[PDB]
Amino acid sequence: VSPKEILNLTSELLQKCSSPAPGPGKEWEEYVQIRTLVEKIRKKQKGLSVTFDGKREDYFPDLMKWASENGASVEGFEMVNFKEEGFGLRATRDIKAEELFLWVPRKLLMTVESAKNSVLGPLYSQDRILQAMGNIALAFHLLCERASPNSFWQPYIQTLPSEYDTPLYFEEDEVRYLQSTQAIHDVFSQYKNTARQYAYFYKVIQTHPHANKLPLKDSFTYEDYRWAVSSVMTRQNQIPTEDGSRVTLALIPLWDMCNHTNGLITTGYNLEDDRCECVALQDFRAGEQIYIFYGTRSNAEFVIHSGFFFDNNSHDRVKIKLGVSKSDRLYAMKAEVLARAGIPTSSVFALHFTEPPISAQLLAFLRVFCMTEEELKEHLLGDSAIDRIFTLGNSEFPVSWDNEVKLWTFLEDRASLLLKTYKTTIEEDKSVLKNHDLSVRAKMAIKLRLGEKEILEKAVKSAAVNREYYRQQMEEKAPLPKYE
Amino acid sequence: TLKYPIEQGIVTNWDDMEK
Ligand SMILES: Nc1ncnc2c1ncn2[C@@H]1O[C@H](CSCC[C@H](N)C(=O)O)[C@@H](O)[C@H]1O
Repeated sequence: VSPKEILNLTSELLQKCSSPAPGPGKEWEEYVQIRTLVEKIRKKQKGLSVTFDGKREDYFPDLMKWASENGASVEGFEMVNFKEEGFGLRATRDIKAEELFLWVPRKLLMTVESAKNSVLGPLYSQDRILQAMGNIALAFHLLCERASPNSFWQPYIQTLPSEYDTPLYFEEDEVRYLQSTQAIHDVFSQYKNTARQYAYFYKVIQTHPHANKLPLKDSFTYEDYRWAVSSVMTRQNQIPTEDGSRVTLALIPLWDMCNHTNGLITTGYNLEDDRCECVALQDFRAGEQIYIFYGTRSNAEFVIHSGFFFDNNSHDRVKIKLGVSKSDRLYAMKAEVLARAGIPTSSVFALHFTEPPISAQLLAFLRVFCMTEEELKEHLLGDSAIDRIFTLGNSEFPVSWDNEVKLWTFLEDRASLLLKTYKTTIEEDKSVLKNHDLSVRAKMAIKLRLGEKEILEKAVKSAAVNREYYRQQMEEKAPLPKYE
Repeated sequence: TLKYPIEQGIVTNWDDMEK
């Protein structure tokens, strides 16, 4: 394979992935077209440019020694390859809830700042994508240090995974399970973004003199870039800068071996000692795996950005796009009430797997969406108008019983309609999971599409229950609650 | 609570043509 052939293929890939969106009905065909080009390039390349002789666990002692010399906690835990989560930390002593058991000084981190000060610095100061997008900058920082045998961060890089379960690694038929879902468009975008960025930077590295001393000048494969962005998206963190006035992105060694469980965030940055600090989420007996709570992300976010599906995710949600129509004769009034309430005229809201499934902001939007002209005027005019807007997000103070019956009827109908846009039913998804033997990645996709429908179905039932509750208040002429 | 809580794997925008 000549370098001119790869240059021809990456030029074609850049042009294909820089074209505008071909329309939502053409995105699957575009996706498969892009996959075909990427796979042709990948097949003509030698995988990861830099591979290490040892096994992943052969390098954990160097990680501990390296972290210890720079002031990190290295006692009380060990690395174990767990079946469910991959490698993680296991307690070697009893750890009490709220005990500070893990700390990582800033010097160990890989940050956008350390990327600026590295061999990548010259190209960083030149390229507008690197300057605007710290996550991509971290990805190239990781690659350049990976290919630098004397890098300060070699003990960390050598213990990183070599593969991930982000959708970038899925087979075409594994992604195909996501057809008709909300999530597959983000899968499409991630794939197109990653391919465009690889082709763009492949050419930029060839043309810019600032990249002449980078190891990537000698070898930069698609596998390199997919590994690097997947490393960053599944592990990156937001921390304050050294002076505390700005935020930056960072990879945090040792601590980022912790796997996820439900709970609360117990990891914070200590600016005074300039180190990341993690206190125990719960009691961990010796021999138990040490977990942290990553954050309140949905399973669609965990799958796409974190590479895993979390069963019993108590923060799971789906999107629902809503807006006041310009054909509404009350558009002007509704738009004004929403603007005074700090809510856009049209937006992408969330439905949660909870009761209620809607936030204060979505409740406020739905109330205004269904207001009569007389109700709208009471939220626009006179000495009580601002008090009325103040309570719009509060379930305990409806605008009127009729307003509630209308909004919950609408939400019931909209969520029912959304359910009817999926290729499969909830019962069919459960049968697939019960009667087929599937890979992990395939299970992630099917459970994702099942999860979207289960959230919608629960919203339908919740809206139906709320409709009957408020229709009873209406028929019984109950006094309307007054905030006082 | 924590002055600088750290979300593991916080979602960022990778769309270079929008940002
Ligand atoms: N609860 C969970 N279930 C399955 N995989 C999990 C998980 N929590 C974390 N992970 C995995 O761990 C990654 C986050 S970094 C955590 C350490 C990682 N397991 C490693 O071996 O380096 C995620 O991409 C996912 O692959």
